[PDB]
Amino acid sequence: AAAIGIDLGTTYSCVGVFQHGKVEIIANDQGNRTTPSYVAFTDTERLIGDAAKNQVALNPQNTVFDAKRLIGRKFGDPVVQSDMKHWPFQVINDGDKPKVQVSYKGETKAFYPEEISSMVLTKMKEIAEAYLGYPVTNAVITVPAYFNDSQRQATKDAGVIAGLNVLRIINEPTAAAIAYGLDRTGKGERNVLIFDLGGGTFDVSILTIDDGIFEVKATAGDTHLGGEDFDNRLVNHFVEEFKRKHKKDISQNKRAVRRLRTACERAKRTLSSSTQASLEIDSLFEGIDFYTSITRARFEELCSDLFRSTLEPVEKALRDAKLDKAQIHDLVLVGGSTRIPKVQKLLQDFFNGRDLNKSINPDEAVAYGAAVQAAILMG
Ligand SMILES: [Cl-]
Ligand SMILES: [Mg+2]
Ligand SMILES: [Mg+2]
Ligand code: NA
Repeated sequence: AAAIGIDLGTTYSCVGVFQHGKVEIIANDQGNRTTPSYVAFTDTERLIGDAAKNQVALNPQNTVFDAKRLIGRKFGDPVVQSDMKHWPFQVINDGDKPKVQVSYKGETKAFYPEEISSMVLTKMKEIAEAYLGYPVTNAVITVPAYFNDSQRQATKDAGVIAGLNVLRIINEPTAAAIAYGLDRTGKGERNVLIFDLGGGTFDVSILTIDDGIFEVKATAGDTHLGGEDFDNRLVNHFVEEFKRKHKKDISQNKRAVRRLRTACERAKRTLSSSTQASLEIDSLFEGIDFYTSITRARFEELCSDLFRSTLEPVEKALRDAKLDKAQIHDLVLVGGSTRIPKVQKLLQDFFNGRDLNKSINPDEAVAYGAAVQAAILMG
């Protein structure tokens, strides 16, 4: 039995397995190689993954996401106090530990963050088992390099709840470096910068690698900058466009806004490979359909400050690591938003034309590395 590698991500998760001499990133039942980190509770069912995200506009108070922002934290942590203000589900305090409180089968129930993440992990484990054809019992699970002992412990506990023996909790930028084989280097220090622009967070890490030993030299970023912020710029643009065209403001209709948001995420993805995207929503508001388009250049304008902002954490990490640009051996892209051509241009330009390691789909690199490491640990 192979062990699996799981990237338990803030917004999406991904699972890989090393077998027959290579990594398989595993597609779920819908054919998607990443799965939303969402769990929903209804009057009759518990939904996880695509099925949960697919009904988030219908059921916002009982559809849980962003559990990774709570996991391992005390209730009175200022992060928890701040983040809770912008979620539609309830967070409660049980002995200075946060729980998420929902309605399920008609009864109010509350769950620790590690229970919610265990449900996502169970989904990822079941995606792997369906592909492998046998039960999986061993996994490597990744976490951000900044996670503390409690956050690591809670993630490990999520895995155990899901039925996994957690071989190791490893850092996300480490896993991304392992995916590209950068752990194989011999004696002599190499400096690797991981530029990880995810759905909800932006992490820059500088690692040294010397004869397969990793050290974290610097971390920088913004825990509230990610692809969803670019989607939000598109949403606001289209709310204004709908207003100008129909003389109706859709912005306080939470369902309309959530549905436009999901369509802007699709459009954003399309714009990484095409120079325009068509956006066509049935019955967006008061039975009015919204068919329009946006160009890549217009999208870039709408996001220009946010894209530029990704370079200051690179500068800060370099300062903290006491390195010049020229001393970085490898640049590794992680996170779906690193597919955006303007973001690649900004980073490569800042590095004076250096190559970017970008051949592994950047949504999958962390899982890919976790899978390699899980197989090493097995063996
Ligand atoms: Cl699935
Ligand atoms: Mg990630
Ligand atoms: Mg993220
Ligand atoms: Na993060």
